[PDB]
Amino acid sequence: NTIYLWEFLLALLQDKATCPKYIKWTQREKGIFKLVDSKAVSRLWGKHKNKPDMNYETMGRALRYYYQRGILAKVEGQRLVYQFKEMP
Amino acid sequence: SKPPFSYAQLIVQAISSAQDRQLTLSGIYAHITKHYPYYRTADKGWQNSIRHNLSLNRYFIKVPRSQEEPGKGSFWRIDPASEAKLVEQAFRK
Amino acid sequence: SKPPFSYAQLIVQAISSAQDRQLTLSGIYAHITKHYPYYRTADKGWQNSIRHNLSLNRYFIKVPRSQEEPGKGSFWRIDPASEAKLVEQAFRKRR
DNA sequence: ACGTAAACAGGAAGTAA
DNA sequence: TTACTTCCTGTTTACGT
Repeated sequence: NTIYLWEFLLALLQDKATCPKYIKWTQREKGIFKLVDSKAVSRLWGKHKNKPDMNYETMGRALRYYYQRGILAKVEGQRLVYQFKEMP
Repeated sequence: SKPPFSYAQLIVQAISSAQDRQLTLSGIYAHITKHYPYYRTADKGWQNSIRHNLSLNRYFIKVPRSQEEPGKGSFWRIDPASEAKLVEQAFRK
Repeated sequence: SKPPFSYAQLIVQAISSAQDRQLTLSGIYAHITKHYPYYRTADKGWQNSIRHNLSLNRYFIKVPRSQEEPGKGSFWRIDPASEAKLVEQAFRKRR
């Protein structure tokens, strides 16, 4: 409820029960991360708007959207890897 | 500088090198490339050959991927039945 | 139940059936479904396969959409270079 | 002679805030 | 307005027979 996708991702990264398993940091220093179990992550994200069977296709669209805003970017060549541009 | 080994032999070698006696297609590829520079990932024919070999040889057995690590491809191991012999001969130029 | 033809072959067939030797992805889909009931639009895997095939095969050429019916997608036709042969073999069942 | 599954892109129209 | 979402068409990668 009242959560952004990037924020959710960050939360997941932070929490131990999802810290390596579903998502991991490639290069935490540069804010680069890799969706290990893409599907599961997508599902979880969906859960927040009920939408149970959320597929990484729909969710991928969302992430892509973030490109124009300048919030996330694609790691062009690494499978399942994006880079937060806004971070502490 | 084409290595005098059979694709099967190479595969076997790769498997043996693995810490858990298993490898993904990708892993196998990697192993091959690092060992022998002649097999540049650039050209895909050898990769295809490797895949063909895997599909064919009954002593190569396929492991399904899990929800512990749902990723790209499945895991490959050698049939214990005739593994040892293969391993032995794996480097017999 | 599964038609013994290659996705490419099916595509070719569809194209041939078209009045102007063209079809939209949607059109292709439709053609396939009407011909062979095994390919129910319900399941999407085959559709994906078809799209993949289209993307790959150099003898499938892409045409830009018009103001006759501006909707979903562009038009697909067969490269004259090797069209005839494809058409001929388009209905050659598999061993 | 591919078959099949999935990642990755982006326009366009819906839905919710 | 912003923030995804559904849906569609397309390209591309990767694995396996």
